[PDB]
Amino acid sequence: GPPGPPGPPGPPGPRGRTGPPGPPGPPGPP
Amino acid sequence: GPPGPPGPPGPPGPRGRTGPPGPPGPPGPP
Amino acid sequence: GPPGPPGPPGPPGPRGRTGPPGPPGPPGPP
Amino acid sequence: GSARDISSTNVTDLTVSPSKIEDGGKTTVKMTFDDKNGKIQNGDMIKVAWPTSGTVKIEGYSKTVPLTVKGEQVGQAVITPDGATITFNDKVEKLSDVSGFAEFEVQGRNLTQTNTSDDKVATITSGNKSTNVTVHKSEAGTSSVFYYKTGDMLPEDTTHVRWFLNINNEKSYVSKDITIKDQIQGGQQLDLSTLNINVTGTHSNYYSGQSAITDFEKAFPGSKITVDNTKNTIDVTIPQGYGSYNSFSINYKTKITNEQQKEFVNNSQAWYQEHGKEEVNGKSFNHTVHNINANAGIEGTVK
Amino acid sequence: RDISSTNVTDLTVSPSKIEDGGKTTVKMTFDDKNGKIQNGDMIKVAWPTSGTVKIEGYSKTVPLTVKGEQVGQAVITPDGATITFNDKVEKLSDVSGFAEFEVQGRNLTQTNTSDDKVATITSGNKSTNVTVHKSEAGTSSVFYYKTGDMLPEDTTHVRWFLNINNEKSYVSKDITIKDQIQGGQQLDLSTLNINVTGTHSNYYSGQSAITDFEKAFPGSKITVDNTKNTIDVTIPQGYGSYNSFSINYKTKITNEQQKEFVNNSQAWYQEHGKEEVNGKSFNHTVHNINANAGIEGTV
Repeated sequence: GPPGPPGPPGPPGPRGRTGPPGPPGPPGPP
Repeated sequence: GPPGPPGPPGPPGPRGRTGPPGPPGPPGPP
Repeated sequence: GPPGPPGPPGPPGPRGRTGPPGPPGPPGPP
Repeated sequence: GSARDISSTNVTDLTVSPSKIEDGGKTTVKMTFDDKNGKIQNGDMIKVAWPTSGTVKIEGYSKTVPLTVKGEQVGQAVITPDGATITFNDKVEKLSDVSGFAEFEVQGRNLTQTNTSDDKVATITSGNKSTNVTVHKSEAGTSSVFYYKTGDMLPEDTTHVRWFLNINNEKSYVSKDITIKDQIQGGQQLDLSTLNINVTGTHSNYYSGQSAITDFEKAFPGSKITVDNTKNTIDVTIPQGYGSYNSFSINYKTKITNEQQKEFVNNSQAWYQEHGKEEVNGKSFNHTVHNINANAGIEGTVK
Repeated sequence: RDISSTNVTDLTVSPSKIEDGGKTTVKMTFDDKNGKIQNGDMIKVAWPTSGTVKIEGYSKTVPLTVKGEQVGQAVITPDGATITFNDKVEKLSDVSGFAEFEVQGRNLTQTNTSDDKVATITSGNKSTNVTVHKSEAGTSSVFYYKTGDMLPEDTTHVRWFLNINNEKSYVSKDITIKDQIQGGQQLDLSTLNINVTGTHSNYYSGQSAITDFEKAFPGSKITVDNTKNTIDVTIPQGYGSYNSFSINYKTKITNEQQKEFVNNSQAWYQEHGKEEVNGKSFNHTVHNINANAGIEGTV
């Protein structure tokens, strides 16, 4: 019994981590 | 004989783009 | 007969969801 | 039945829509041709080539769009992950001022086995004209995802949509039983003969074909895979005594019943607890897979 | 080796009473009279980092240089200031130096009306008082206003915000704004981001941020000229109504010695019910940060 051939290519990976919180907001209106 | 299993899941995606700059501050007095 | 080797690792995942908004800004000019 | 490679004499323009794509990204390739430099005959072939091996691989999605004018098939666009070839029939040897195109989607792949953010170029060729395409491979993220769902479409099979139920990817100790319900949406049909389980870790084994379900249920005492054929529902429950230190990859292909449908959806729910991390109770993990766009128009004047 | 307690002569704060968001110059002075300063010696200036009063140190690195020899280094961090001395200082006998830098005074008191809370800055064994003032929110319903700032963590770029239709009301005319960035600074296109809130909720940032905003909002156009430093934003009245557009970008400083940074704008809007505005000047100014450090020694 001759050895078998390589399998099919894998699936796309998981979604990345949620991004870091944004920079502090702008100073308000006059 | 039988072919191999499908490939291992790819490396997880990058990292979320940094959050939006925060809400604007309270308005000023006299 | 014998089992075949597994397939190649697939493409990478998508980029993470955009980060949360930051802290509010300072009060406006007097 | 003799043939000619007339790509070097008849190709007008070679357009690639997104010149910069990510790794595994899709790319719209457009090839335009005219007989302003040589009459198109029976046997004539336009050949579109691209890098097929090495660090940059270009894989065109297998589709067949026939070049038709007034109900007459004058040509046919044949797309293969290793190259595109356009063959014209004898039904074109009665048309003059012939000008047409072959538009198709192609997957771009980055295979640079090196660390850090990487950019690598791929040059698609068709006759005299050649175009450069950039494929980006972003830096690998930190491996810390327990359960997620992923759908794939192979350039060697555009009739089926691959679906993956990746369970416990980081070989972590699972504190609770892993229950996942799956509802496959319309436009596609579940194929049981394709269902395969790829366990990796302490209890690693590949289960596929006919006995695929029963081989997994027997080898893992307590595990259960439940399939509804008409409703397209797959409910899988894996005990925690076997879920720990093992990565369960459930893969099945769904036969496309509507090529005109632009995208395919599959909804899934999850019930698990990774020891140390917080438990998950019925969180929705839904994934969408895009179909392939391909066209081949042709203009000609008779008599 | 921490020598803050046995070397600091005097700790000084410039403006004693400030507003919530104001700047304050803090001077520290040290001597060699109470012991020799060696390699690995550290001078620390600490301030309240969390609570009702937060002090944010503007990030700067000023070297202690004496006659072509850098004997020390002063680093300012939004959490504290550390002054480290090199092995080159072990040649001088009589040493007397200073390090004055600007910090941000913040009043994070979330209570009703006017609030004054004191922030005590410490250095070795010396203490000082800083009063920060919160001034109560108003009823100022400004349609379009322009305001920029400089972060205590990033003192190399200047933030500028283009806040359009802040109260998300009905608009009768296509909103058009012109932006003229002045000298001493250069536009960074990467930091240019758009934030839409109201009926439409979106945030476009980095690279294709301009293209993604123009694609998702048909009619809207942002004209950016990099070399001339001019931004022109035009939004149709159909999309401009009930939506607050926040356009923020950082401007890279090409003049650290400049006193202040200016930025001008001209608005074109008709808020339904109220008066029509045509090319009114909406200008804003951002103050720069001055940080100094000097050491005095003798062979």
